[PDB]
Amino acid sequence: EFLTFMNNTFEFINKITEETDVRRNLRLKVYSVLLDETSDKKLIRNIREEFGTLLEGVLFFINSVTTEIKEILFKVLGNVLQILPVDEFVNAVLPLLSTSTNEDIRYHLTLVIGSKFELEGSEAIPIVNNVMKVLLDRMPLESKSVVISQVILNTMTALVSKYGKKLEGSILTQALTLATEKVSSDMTEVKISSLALITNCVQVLGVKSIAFYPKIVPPSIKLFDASLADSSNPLKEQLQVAILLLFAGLIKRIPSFLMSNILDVLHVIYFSREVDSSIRLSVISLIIENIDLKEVLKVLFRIWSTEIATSNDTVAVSLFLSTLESTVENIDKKSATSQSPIFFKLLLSLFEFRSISSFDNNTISRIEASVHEISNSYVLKMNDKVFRPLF
Amino acid sequence: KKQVEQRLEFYLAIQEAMELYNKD
Amino acid sequence: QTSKYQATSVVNGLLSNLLPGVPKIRGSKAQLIDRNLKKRVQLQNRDVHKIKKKCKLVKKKKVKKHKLDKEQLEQLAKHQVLKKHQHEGTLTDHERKYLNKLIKRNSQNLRSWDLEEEVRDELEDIQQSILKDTVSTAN
Amino acid sequence: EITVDGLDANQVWWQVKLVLDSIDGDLIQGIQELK
RNA sequence: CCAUCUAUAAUUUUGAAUAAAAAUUUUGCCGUUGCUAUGGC
Repeated sequence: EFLTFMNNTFEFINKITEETDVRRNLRLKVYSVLLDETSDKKLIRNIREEFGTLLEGVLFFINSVTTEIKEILFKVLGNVLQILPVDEFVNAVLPLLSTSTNEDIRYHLTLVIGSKFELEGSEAIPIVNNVMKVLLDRMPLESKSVVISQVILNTMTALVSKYGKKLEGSILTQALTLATEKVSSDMTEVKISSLALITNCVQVLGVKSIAFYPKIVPPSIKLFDASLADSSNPLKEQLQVAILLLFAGLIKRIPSFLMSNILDVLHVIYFSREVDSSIRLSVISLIIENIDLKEVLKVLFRIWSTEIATSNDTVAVSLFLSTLESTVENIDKKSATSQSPIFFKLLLSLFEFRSISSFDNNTISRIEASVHEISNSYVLKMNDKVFRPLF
Repeated sequence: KKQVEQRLEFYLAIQEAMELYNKD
Repeated sequence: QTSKYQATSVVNGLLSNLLPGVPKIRGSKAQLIDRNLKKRVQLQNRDVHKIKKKCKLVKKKKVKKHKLDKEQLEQLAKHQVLKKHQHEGTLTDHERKYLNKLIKRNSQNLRSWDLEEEVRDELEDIQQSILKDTVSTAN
Repeated sequence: EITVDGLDANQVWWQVKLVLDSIDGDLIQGIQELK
């Protein structure tokens, strides 16, 4: 009865708003007013104000819907979203976020704003700068709501990824400061959004983010240790990937500054159980072609003796072997000779792995085979003088 | 003719976010 | 679950930007060791650069298509504004030049069909001869 | 600015190296003019 | 390829039990018909 009528009711606003001639199209009429210089400005603000209520009204029905009637509303909303340009969309929508009192509606308004920028270009740079100042100011207000908090951070992440470099620098630094503070948030969602924003922000800023470096890496390493402890976390896999992807982005952008703390980075990769091996093995490579190999080989000895040797983890050992073989096949003539005593010291420990190893004979034999080929690769590529004492 | 017959035969993302929130 | 979906979407985006070829988020121990070592070389041999190219080209087409749609749409609205202003005599200085250009454009086009001045000279001369015999006028 | 808070000697040097190397180019050019 | 070593499967001890753990060693597709056998492409 009412539902059948109500189902019919939304066919109208779909039919009328559907963009099936200058005169007929509601969309086209809007631009003519905007393009028309003689049109009163007080007339324009009516269009902006009127649209905001219309967009809020349709969202309310969507929020409070019935599958077929639910489907029609999106057809209506899609027509509504395209009535007016991005220039007027942001002006007529950004004020409504604070005005809106419903958490569901605020959750909806954030999504639509991002969708408009999904297909925009450099023309919206001044628009995007305005949006950030609003979104940044709403973050302390919306800290209570996780879903709203997560979405706002996600929207910032997508758009800092897209032409983020062209955005005014003050916003970027403020976003980075905002993200680092939210990393400590207890809720897993805020962290992964916080880590995600740091990756892009560090990517754009590059060396200019070095000031925040003490606030990025040391917390992340501590976060990873907590990540292992809470294995019941439903987002453990997503959280761990975020930590790894955080390192991967900054391994590309700030290699030199990370060499000192490179050891803990490897500790993250080796012992990140939930993440896929392909994810880990990929970021192993990036270390090789971005960070000085000589530092790596020094660290490979320490990590092996400290953790990997007693780890008794198949994945960790295999990942360690993949690192060592990759380094030796890339390390240069001069660097290999200089670092030779440490490599041989590591080699002796590797030979002695059978004594302490808890794995079966087949594994240890296969592991030993990988050790021998790299040693043959490493002993080759040096001169007589360096090798004679070591022999 | 039946033989000929056989020969004849032979030759939105935000929408998803909206719905998934309502389910919760 | 929007927590979950939003969580995945963000990390999935990061993965494509940084590790395009890596898959997205959705037995004997010796064999495991061998597999990982094999995965190293093939991943090293993966052709990531063309993957990055493909996603760019896909995105560029969508942005280009929308840009054309905006470019087309505003011209129709722009031309509409010219109609209403012209009928009401609200023409601005800019609008009085665009139409004036159209006068030149159309008038320039009609000149080609108007033919040359040199040809009309003998055409006119031939034209009179044929009239005067058929129209007569001696009587 | 060269950040020193919460950063080791090696990291500080990298900040020093990038700044000085960039400043080397114009400083040398300035010296050539003054000569 | 042969051996060897693993893997899979079975009996057994603690064990309500799970659990670990020593120990040992009929079709490519589609049906019908039984609880097995044959009809179409």
